[PDB]
Amino acid sequence: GAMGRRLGVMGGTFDPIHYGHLVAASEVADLFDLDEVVFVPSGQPRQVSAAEHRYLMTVIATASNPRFSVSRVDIDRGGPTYTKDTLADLHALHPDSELYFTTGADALASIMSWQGWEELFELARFVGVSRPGYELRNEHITSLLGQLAKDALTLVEIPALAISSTDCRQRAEQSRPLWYLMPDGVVQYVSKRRLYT
Amino acid sequence: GAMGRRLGVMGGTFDPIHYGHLVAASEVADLFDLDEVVFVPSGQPWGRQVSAAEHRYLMTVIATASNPRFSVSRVDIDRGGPTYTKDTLADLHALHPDSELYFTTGADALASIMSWEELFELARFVGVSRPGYELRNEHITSLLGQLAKDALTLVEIPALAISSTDCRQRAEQSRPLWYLMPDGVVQYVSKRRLYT
Ligand SMILES: NC(=O)c1ccc[n+]([C@@H]2O[C@H](COP(=O)([O-])OP(=O)(O)OC[C@H]3O[C@@H](n4cnc5c(N)ncnc54)[C@H](OP(=O)(O)O)[C@@H]3O)[C@@H](O)[C@H]2O)c1
Ligand SMILES: NC(=O)c1ccc[n+]([C@@H]2O[C@H](COP(=O)([O-])OP(=O)(O)OC[C@H]3O[C@@H](n4cnc5c(N)ncnc54)[C@H](OP(=O)(O)O)[C@@H]3O)[C@@H](O)[C@H]2O)c1
Ligand SMILES: [Cl-]
Ligand SMILES: [Cl-]
Repeated sequence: GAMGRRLGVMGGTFDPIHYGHLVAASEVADLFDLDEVVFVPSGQPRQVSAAEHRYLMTVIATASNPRFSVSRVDIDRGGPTYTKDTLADLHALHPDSELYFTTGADALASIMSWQGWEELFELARFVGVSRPGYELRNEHITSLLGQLAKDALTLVEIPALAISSTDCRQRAEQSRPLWYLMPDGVVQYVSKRRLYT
Repeated sequence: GAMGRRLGVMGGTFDPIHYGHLVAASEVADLFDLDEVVFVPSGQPWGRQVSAAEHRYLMTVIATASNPRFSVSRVDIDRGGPTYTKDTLADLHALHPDSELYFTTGADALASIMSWEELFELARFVGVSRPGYELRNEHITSLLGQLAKDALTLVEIPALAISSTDCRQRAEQSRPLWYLMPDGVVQYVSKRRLYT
């Protein structure tokens, strides 16, 4: 892009993926002049749907966008997902790109608290996304994340993240419509495979 | 439908239409077992600046085309003059004489319309709101009064966090509209340079 080779890495369980995630990816790509956003469904952790389901929904959701792709690195590694391993794996595939690891602000707080912050900032820049008013509801998480990272971490508020996977699962459970919360292909996957019933 | 012959009427300016509106229509259709939802772009408002009616019509046609349960009506944009919901309802009642009409719009707008006794004989009213929406006091008391009497329904729609105002701002700021609305609407806004 305008600032050199840059790759977004959208880490999440994606159970299910929804337009909130897709809007967040689009926003972060625009904000940081990213060339591509790679969606990386996380390993098995509630019990999340089987990995292949979450992979396929993400493939279906992102297929039409030339600037989105999906990586199996976390689901195929085996065992729990450590963001250091995700980033190590993607650096090896894209050694000439700066990595921008993107996930929910709550998850970013967990990653940074025990994963090994200093080694993480060697591998990537970090982007935490949330619904608006995150800083107001989480004063101290926000300021602590800011102190640790400085220029390497950025928090971004996305109105469309009012759409949550938790709400989508409940809608599916209750047979309420998922139309226009996610692509029809994902609505149908959820329906066809009976995911949250 | 299961609760009777029922038609949703989604009233709004739709400048632009976005997934929040489509989600809201889908939700209200489910809650009330509506057979179909008719989107009715409003007439030009009577210093508020709103895209030409044909643009708002075409965007709403593009956005709803693929859904068999959605359609778009020109009654308000073709009537001439300012839009009075009583006229919208008279026109639609004439076109769909056996349907009970469920007029659905933003909670703010539903409160504005109620400055109503004869309107409530013509349709059932549904206000849709985004989480955390802050109403002016005059609208709060209006809505409280009718809720107190079970005379209308309010429904929270998380996807209404997506707003037409924020869409126009994104377009003005050259920020992406992808996944906030269908691609055909993103492209319409772009091709016609709507919010420059
Ligand atoms: N020690 C570690 O390194 C460690 C620990 C925990 C998590 N993680 C990583 O952090 C990422 C997030 O995990 P998770 O989804 O399981 O967290 P989570 O606890 O299910 O999500 C926390 C919040 O973040 C949102 N969210 C998650 N991923 C998102 C994304 N990419 N874009 C926007 N919003 C997102 C969630 O909304 P939705 O439910 O709507 O998605 C929720 O509001 C994954 O890559 C995971 O591997 C790493
Ligand atoms: N005297 C009257 O009879 C009278 C007076 C005023 C309004 N109205 C009618 O009220 C309706 C709304 O008018 P307007 O669009 O000009 O109001 P508005 O002031 O542009 O909308 C107020 C709020 O309602 C939301 N909204 C509007 N229509 C919506 C819909 N169908 N579904 C979900 N959210 C919706 C808007 O969000 P977005 O910006 O994201 O859409 C906004 O947050 C129209 O049918 C209009 O004809 C009638
Ligand atoms: Cl006119
Ligand atoms: Cl009829």
